[PDB]
Amino acid sequence: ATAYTLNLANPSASQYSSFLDQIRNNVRDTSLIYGGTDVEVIGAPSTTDKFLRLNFQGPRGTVSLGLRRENLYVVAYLAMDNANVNRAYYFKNQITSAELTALFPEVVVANQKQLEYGEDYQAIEKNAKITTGDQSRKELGLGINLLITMIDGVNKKVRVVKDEARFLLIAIQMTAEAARFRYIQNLVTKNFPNKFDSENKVIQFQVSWSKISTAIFGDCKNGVFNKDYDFGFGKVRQAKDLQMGLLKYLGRPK
Ligand SMILES: Nc1ncnc2c1ncn2[C@@H]1O[C@@H]2COP(=O)(O)O[C@H]2[C@H]1O
Repeated sequence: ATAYTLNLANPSASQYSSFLDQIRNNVRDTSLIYGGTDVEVIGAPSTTDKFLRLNFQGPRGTVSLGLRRENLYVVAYLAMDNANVNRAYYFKNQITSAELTALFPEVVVANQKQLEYGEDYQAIEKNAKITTGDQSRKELGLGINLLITMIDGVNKKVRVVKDEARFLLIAIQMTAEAARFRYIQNLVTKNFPNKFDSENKVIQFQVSWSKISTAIFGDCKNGVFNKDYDFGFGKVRQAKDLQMGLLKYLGRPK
Protein backbone atom coordinates (compact mmCIF):
# COMPACT_ATOMS: atom_id res chain seq x y z
CA ALA A 1 0.00 0.00 0.00
CA THR A 2 2.39 2.70 1.26
CA ALA A 3 5.16 3.37 -1.23
CA TYR A 4 8.47 5.20 -0.97
CA THR A 5 10.49 6.16 -4.03
CA LEU A 6 14.24 6.35 -4.56
CA ASN A 7 15.07 8.68 -7.45
CA LEU A 8 17.99 7.09 -9.29
CA ALA A 9 17.71 9.58 -12.17
CA ASN A 10 19.22 12.25 -9.91
CA PRO A 11 20.98 10.34 -7.06
CA SER A 12 21.76 12.22 -3.87
CA ALA A 13 23.44 10.84 -0.74
CA SER A 14 20.91 12.76 1.38
CA GLN A 15 17.97 11.40 -0.66
CA TYR A 16 19.21 7.83 -0.12
CA SER A 17 19.58 8.42 3.63
CA SER A 18 16.11 9.96 3.94
CA PHE A 19 14.71 7.03 1.92
CA LEU A 20 16.16 4.55 4.45
CA ASP A 21 14.78 6.63 7.32
CA GLN A 22 11.30 6.53 5.77
CA ILE A 23 11.51 2.73 5.80
CA ARG A 24 12.73 2.65 9.43
CA ASN A 25 10.06 5.12 10.59
CA ASN A 26 7.33 3.24 8.76
CA VAL A 27 7.89 -0.11 10.50
CA ARG A 28 9.09 0.99 13.96
CA ASP A 29 7.10 1.13 17.19
CA THR A 30 8.44 4.22 18.93
CA SER A 31 7.27 2.93 22.32
CA LEU A 32 9.78 0.06 22.13
CA ILE A 33 13.19 0.60 23.75
CA TYR A 34 15.60 -2.35 23.71
CA GLY A 35 18.54 -2.49 26.10
CA GLY A 36 18.25 1.19 26.96
CA THR A 37 19.36 2.17 23.44
CA ASP A 38 17.85 4.74 21.07
CA VAL A 39 17.86 2.36 18.08
CA GLU A 40 14.53 1.89 16.33
CA VAL A 41 12.72 -1.42 16.81
CA ILE A 42 10.29 -3.03 14.36
CA GLY A 43 6.80 -3.15 15.85
CA ALA A 44 4.55 -6.18 16.36
CA PRO A 45 3.09 -7.92 13.26
CA SER A 46 0.11 -6.13 11.70
CA THR A 47 -2.77 -8.11 10.25
CA THR A 48 -3.99 -5.21 8.08
CA ASP A 49 -0.88 -3.41 6.76
CA LYS A 50 1.47 -6.29 5.93
CA PHE A 51 3.51 -4.95 3.01
CA LEU A 52 5.50 -1.90 1.96
CA ARG A 53 6.33 -0.91 -1.63
CA LEU A 54 9.70 0.52 -2.68
CA ASN A 55 10.12 2.14 -6.10
CA PHE A 56 13.47 2.40 -7.89
CA GLN A 57 12.84 5.23 -10.34
CA GLY A 58 15.26 5.44 -13.26
CA PRO A 59 15.39 7.49 -16.50
CA ARG A 60 14.15 4.56 -18.61
CA GLY A 61 11.67 2.99 -16.22
CA THR A 62 10.77 2.02 -12.67
CA VAL A 63 11.41 -1.30 -10.92
CA SER A 64 9.66 -1.99 -7.60
CA LEU A 65 10.18 -4.14 -4.51
CA GLY A 66 7.67 -5.57 -2.08
CA LEU A 67 8.77 -5.93 1.55
CA ARG A 68 7.13 -7.57 4.55
CA ARG A 69 6.71 -4.93 7.28
CA GLU A 70 7.05 -7.42 10.16
CA ASN A 71 10.68 -8.30 9.35
CA LEU A 72 11.73 -6.31 6.24
CA TYR A 73 11.98 -9.42 4.09
CA VAL A 74 11.88 -8.83 0.35
CA VAL A 75 9.02 -10.99 -0.97
CA ALA A 76 8.57 -9.82 -4.57
CA TYR A 77 9.57 -7.41 -7.31
CA LEU A 78 7.90 -5.64 -10.23
CA ALA A 79 9.52 -5.07 -13.63
CA MET A 80 8.39 -4.50 -17.20
CA ASP A 81 9.45 -7.09 -19.76
CA ASN A 82 10.76 -6.69 -23.32
CA ALA A 83 7.18 -6.08 -24.48
CA ASN A 84 6.69 -3.35 -21.85
CA VAL A 85 4.27 -5.61 -19.97
CA ASN A 86 4.35 -5.21 -16.19
CA ARG A 87 5.19 -8.48 -14.45
CA ALA A 88 5.38 -9.42 -10.77
CA TYR A 89 7.65 -12.16 -9.41
CA TYR A 90 7.15 -13.49 -5.89
CA PHE A 91 8.44 -16.00 -3.36
CA LYS A 92 5.76 -18.64 -2.68
CA ASN A 93 5.91 -18.84 1.13
CA GLN A 94 5.72 -15.04 1.35
CA ILE A 95 2.62 -13.56 -0.31
CA THR A 96 -0.73 -14.44 -1.92
CA SER A 97 -2.27 -13.44 -5.26
CA ALA A 98 -4.81 -11.13 -3.59
CA GLU A 99 -2.07 -9.44 -1.56
CA LEU A 100 0.16 -9.18 -4.64
CA THR A 101 -2.77 -7.62 -6.52
CA ALA A 102 -3.08 -4.97 -3.80
CA LEU A 103 0.69 -4.40 -3.64
CA PHE A 104 1.20 -4.18 -7.42
CA PRO A 105 -2.18 -3.27 -8.97
CA GLU A 106 -0.62 -2.56 -12.39
CA VAL A 107 0.02 -6.31 -12.77
CA VAL A 108 -2.81 -8.65 -13.78
CA VAL A 109 -3.24 -12.06 -12.10
CA ALA A 110 -2.04 -13.92 -15.21
CA ASN A 111 1.20 -11.92 -15.06
CA GLN A 112 2.05 -12.92 -11.48
CA LYS A 113 4.91 -15.44 -11.47
CA GLN A 114 6.07 -17.54 -8.53
CA LEU A 115 9.88 -17.71 -8.32
CA GLU A 116 11.50 -21.14 -8.71
CA TYR A 117 13.97 -20.63 -5.85
CA GLY A 118 13.98 -19.67 -2.17
CA GLU A 119 14.09 -16.19 -0.64
CA ASP A 120 17.21 -16.95 1.43
CA TYR A 121 20.63 -15.70 0.30
CA GLN A 122 22.05 -19.19 -0.41
CA ALA A 123 19.30 -20.05 -2.90
CA ILE A 124 19.48 -16.69 -4.69
CA GLU A 125 23.29 -16.77 -4.78
CA LYS A 126 23.21 -20.20 -6.45
CA ASN A 127 21.18 -18.78 -9.34
CA ALA A 128 23.33 -15.64 -9.53
CA LYS A 129 26.11 -17.78 -11.05
CA ILE A 130 29.00 -15.83 -9.51
CA THR A 131 32.24 -17.43 -10.72
CA THR A 132 34.98 -15.75 -8.65
CA GLY A 133 36.07 -15.96 -5.01
CA ASP A 134 33.65 -17.68 -2.63
CA GLN A 135 30.90 -17.15 -5.23
CA SER A 136 28.68 -15.38 -2.69
CA ARG A 137 27.02 -11.94 -2.87
CA LYS A 138 30.15 -10.37 -1.36
CA GLU A 139 31.83 -10.84 -4.74
CA LEU A 140 29.43 -8.41 -6.49
CA GLY A 141 30.31 -5.37 -4.39
CA LEU A 142 27.88 -2.59 -3.39
CA GLY A 143 26.93 0.97 -4.32
CA ILE A 144 24.37 3.19 -6.04
CA ASN A 145 25.98 2.80 -9.50
CA LEU A 146 25.91 -0.98 -9.07
CA LEU A 147 22.19 -0.93 -8.17
CA ILE A 148 21.52 1.15 -11.31
CA THR A 149 23.42 -1.37 -13.46
CA MET A 150 21.55 -4.30 -11.89
CA ILE A 151 18.18 -2.64 -12.52
CA ASP A 152 19.22 -2.33 -16.17
CA GLY A 153 19.28 -6.13 -16.31
CA VAL A 154 15.59 -6.46 -15.41
CA ASN A 155 14.02 -3.20 -16.58
CA LYS A 156 12.22 -3.75 -19.92
CA LYS A 157 14.11 -6.97 -20.64
CA VAL A 158 13.37 -10.66 -21.18
CA ARG A 159 13.66 -12.38 -17.80
CA VAL A 160 17.01 -14.08 -17.30
CA VAL A 161 17.33 -15.85 -13.94
CA LYS A 162 21.03 -14.97 -13.58
CA ASP A 163 20.41 -11.24 -13.96
CA GLU A 164 17.29 -11.37 -11.79
CA ALA A 165 19.22 -13.12 -9.01
CA ARG A 166 22.06 -10.58 -9.11
CA PHE A 167 19.55 -7.72 -9.03
CA LEU A 168 17.79 -9.23 -5.99
CA LEU A 169 21.07 -9.66 -4.09
CA ILE A 170 21.97 -6.00 -4.58
CA ALA A 171 18.42 -4.68 -4.08
CA ILE A 172 17.97 -6.55 -0.78
CA GLN A 173 21.30 -5.32 0.59
CA MET A 174 20.84 -1.70 -0.53
CA THR A 175 17.39 -1.49 1.07
CA ALA A 176 16.56 -4.02 3.82
CA GLU A 177 20.14 -4.54 5.03
CA ALA A 178 21.07 -0.86 4.82
CA ALA A 179 17.94 -0.03 6.87
CA ARG A 180 18.95 -2.56 9.56
CA PHE A 181 22.66 -1.68 9.63
CA ARG A 182 23.92 1.91 9.59
CA TYR A 183 27.44 0.60 8.92
CA ILE A 184 26.22 -0.52 5.48
CA GLN A 185 24.36 2.77 4.87
CA ASN A 186 27.51 4.72 5.83
CA LEU A 187 29.67 2.78 3.36
CA VAL A 188 27.19 3.60 0.57
CA THR A 189 27.11 7.33 1.34
CA LYS A 190 30.88 7.52 1.96
CA ASN A 191 31.50 6.12 -1.55
CA PHE A 192 28.41 7.77 -3.10
CA PRO A 193 27.47 7.04 -5.83
CA ASN A 194 30.27 4.69 -6.83
CA LYS A 195 30.38 0.92 -6.84
CA PHE A 196 32.78 -0.35 -4.15
CA ASP A 197 33.99 -3.64 -2.65
CA SER A 198 31.96 -5.30 0.09
CA GLU A 199 33.64 -6.63 3.26
CA ASN A 200 33.51 -9.65 5.57
CA LYS A 201 32.14 -7.25 8.21
CA VAL A 202 29.20 -6.46 5.91
CA ILE A 203 28.33 -10.17 5.63
CA GLN A 204 28.99 -10.76 9.34
CA PHE A 205 26.45 -8.07 10.26
CA GLN A 206 23.85 -9.58 7.90
CA VAL A 207 24.03 -13.13 9.23
CA SER A 208 23.75 -11.97 12.85
CA TRP A 209 20.75 -9.59 12.78
CA SER A 210 18.71 -11.86 15.06
CA LYS A 211 21.69 -12.52 17.36
CA ILE A 212 22.48 -8.82 17.72
CA SER A 213 18.80 -7.99 18.33
CA THR A 214 18.50 -10.74 20.99
CA ALA A 215 21.70 -9.52 22.69
CA ILE A 216 20.44 -5.93 22.93
CA PHE A 217 16.94 -7.10 23.91
CA GLY A 218 17.92 -9.40 26.76
CA ASP A 219 21.57 -8.92 27.73
CA CYS A 220 22.13 -5.18 27.57
CA LYS A 221 21.70 -2.46 30.19
CA ASN A 222 21.77 1.24 29.27
CA GLY A 223 23.60 0.46 26.03
CA VAL A 224 26.19 -1.76 27.71
CA PHE A 225 26.26 -5.52 27.15
CA ASN A 226 26.45 -7.65 30.31
CA LYS A 227 29.22 -9.68 28.69
CA ASP A 228 31.53 -9.29 25.71
CA TYR A 229 30.01 -10.23 22.35
CA ASP A 230 31.79 -11.05 19.11
CA PHE A 231 29.74 -11.30 15.92
CA GLY A 232 32.76 -12.06 13.76
CA PHE A 233 34.53 -8.71 13.54
CA GLY A 234 35.72 -8.31 17.12
CA LYS A 235 34.66 -7.93 20.75
CA VAL A 236 31.90 -5.40 21.44
CA ARG A 237 30.74 -4.20 24.86
CA GLN A 238 28.92 -1.00 23.85
CA ALA A 239 25.82 -1.46 21.69
CA LYS A 240 26.59 1.89 20.01
CA ASP A 241 29.68 0.38 18.38
CA LEU A 242 27.35 -1.79 16.30
CA GLN A 243 25.79 1.26 14.59
CA MET A 244 22.41 -0.45 14.42
CA GLY A 245 19.64 1.06 12.35
CA LEU A 246 16.77 -1.31 13.06
CA LEU A 247 16.23 -4.15 15.53
CA LYS A 248 14.15 -7.30 15.04
CA TYR A 249 10.84 -7.49 16.95
CA LEU A 250 11.26 -9.82 19.93
CA GLY A 251 8.35 -8.58 22.03
CA ARG A 252 8.21 -5.84 24.62
CA PRO A 253 11.12 -5.30 27.11
CA LYS A 254 10.91 -7.29 30.34
N1 LIG B 1 14.69 -12.09 1.20
C1 LIG B 1 15.28 -11.43 2.19
N2 LIG B 1 14.93 -10.17 2.37
C2 LIG B 1 15.47 -9.46 3.34
N3 LIG B 1 16.36 -9.83 4.23
C3 LIG B 1 16.82 -11.21 4.12
C4 LIG B 1 16.26 -12.05 3.06
N4 LIG B 1 16.77 -13.34 3.06
C5 LIG B 1 17.62 -13.19 4.15
N5 LIG B 1 17.72 -11.98 4.84
C6 LIG B 1 18.53 -11.61 6.02
O1 LIG B 1 19.63 -12.54 6.16
C7 LIG B 1 19.79 -12.74 7.57
C8 LIG B 1 20.53 -14.02 8.00
O2 LIG B 1 20.47 -14.19 9.46
P1 LIG B 1 19.19 -13.72 10.41
O3 LIG B 1 18.31 -14.93 10.71
O4 LIG B 1 19.71 -13.08 11.70
O5 LIG B 1 18.34 -12.63 9.55
C9 LIG B 1 18.35 -12.78 8.11
C10 LIG B 1 17.66 -11.69 7.31
O6 LIG B 1 17.66 -10.48 8.05
